Amino acid sequence: TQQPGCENVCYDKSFPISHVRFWVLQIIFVSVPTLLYLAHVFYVMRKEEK
Amino acid sequence: TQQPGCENVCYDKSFPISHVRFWVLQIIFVSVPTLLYLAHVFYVMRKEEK
Repeated sequence: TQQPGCENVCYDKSFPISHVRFWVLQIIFVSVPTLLYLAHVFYVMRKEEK
Repeated sequence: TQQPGCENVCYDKSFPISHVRFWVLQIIFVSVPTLLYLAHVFYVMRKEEK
């Protein structure tokens, strides 16, 4: 279209969220429980040590 | 504006009627009564002749 301002609004309507950023959000959310468990068991071991 | 289709619609809103065409309409409308009178008196003279 020759309408200025149509590209990105159509792009934005096409792509609410970019796939790479969405997958980054997915992997970071999946990784969080593992990091929580690792830190928690590490603190448990340190407290058990004393 | 970068909006395509804005020129002529703004031009059209600006110029409902072009001045040259409007004056042509004015002068032709003014001239019509004179031509009517000339033809009418000419026909009157021709009928009077016979």
